[PDB]
Amino acid sequence: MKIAIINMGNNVINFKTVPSSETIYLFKVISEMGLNVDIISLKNGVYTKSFDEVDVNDYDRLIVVNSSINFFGGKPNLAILSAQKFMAKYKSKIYYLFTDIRLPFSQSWPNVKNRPWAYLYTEEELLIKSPIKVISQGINLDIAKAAHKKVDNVIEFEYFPIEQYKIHMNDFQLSKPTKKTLDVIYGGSFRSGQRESKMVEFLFDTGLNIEFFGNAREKQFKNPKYPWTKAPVFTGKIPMNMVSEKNSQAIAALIIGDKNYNDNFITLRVWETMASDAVMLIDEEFDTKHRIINDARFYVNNRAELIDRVNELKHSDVLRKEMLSIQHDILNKTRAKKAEWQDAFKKAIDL
DNA sequence: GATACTAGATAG
DNA sequence: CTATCTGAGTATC
Ligand SMILES: O=c1ccn([C@@H]2O[C@H](COP(=O)(O)OP(=O)(O)O)[C@@H](O)[C@H]2O)c(=O)[nH]1
Repeated sequence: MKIAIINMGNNVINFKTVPSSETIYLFKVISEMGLNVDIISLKNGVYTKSFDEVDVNDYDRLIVVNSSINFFGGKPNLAILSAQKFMAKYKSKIYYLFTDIRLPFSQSWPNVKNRPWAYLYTEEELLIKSPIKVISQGINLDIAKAAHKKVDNVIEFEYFPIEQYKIHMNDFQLSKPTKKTLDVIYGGSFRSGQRESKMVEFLFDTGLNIEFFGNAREKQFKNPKYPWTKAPVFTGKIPMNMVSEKNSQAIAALIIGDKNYNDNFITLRVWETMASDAVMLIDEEFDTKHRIINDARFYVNNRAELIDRVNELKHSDVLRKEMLSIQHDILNKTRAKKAEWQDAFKKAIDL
């Protein structure tokens, strides 16, 4: 049994980019299950073998981390072109890891064929004919199917909480008490404005000391429907392996999601925040039944409630420490079901 | 004539 | 909002 995992549209090297990081963590967690897996990317490297140096059909299973098909600058995107070229030659079922609602599987040929540099490729090279099974991080398979309505070779849909890989890694450990220099923190990208309303509501004009780290930029928030005057402090992106330690600099860390994530997706930040030294404050809309933690104190309905909850936490170390103890305990209860999670993943990829 | 990383705008 | 069209600014093993 030999498994290959690739990221469909991003180079994989280290933890400097989120797409590369996710691919490496998945490679790592699968390896820790006792499976023989290789990451195939553009070049040979510490964690990867090159697309041009292996035979895709030497693998019994081909796992593909989702990505968009974006030819930046209208120019060829080697990551996506090489990945689909690799996928097109595979003669078995492909397992598409659907971890981001914005990234459903799609064919690149229909996009490439109308490009001026189309002559560089052919339908035979890029058209993926293998059947695809979508492993949805979201429990709602109707949303997953709707996202893939345009493609016809996707024949299977199954839910699996992929993002738990963070807490099941062999070397996982909760964050220790950390010096507090921030009231609230949130790390991520602009996500093409798919979450602008929520970001503005909970992170802007709060009067609190807030930091927004990641690839998001102040200039990106310009939708006239979600006005603001004061912004949080935007800082640069950091390696994914350091996210919980970064979150730990704040009294609290925010949990929000895209509309289609509400009561559907559990995201990496839920675990990264839960494991940090920052109290997890969740947007009520994201988890209306409080399935994450059965304690209303961890939930906020709007900006005013977030402000009040944060001040309560700063005013009472006893309360803050109690809540951290609780979220840490809840996380451990899920970590206790590691074997169950590993087995379910194996079955998801027909093993 | 560097190279790597990262969808935004417009139409229907 | 979904389908379709257009195609660059910032950061650097
Ligand atoms: O500087 C940063 C900011 C974010 N992240 C990662 O990016 C994820 C968030 O991704 P995204 O912006 O797509 O938001 P989501 O939809 O996951 O909430 C976080 O959970 C981290 O794992 C990271 O590695 N570095």
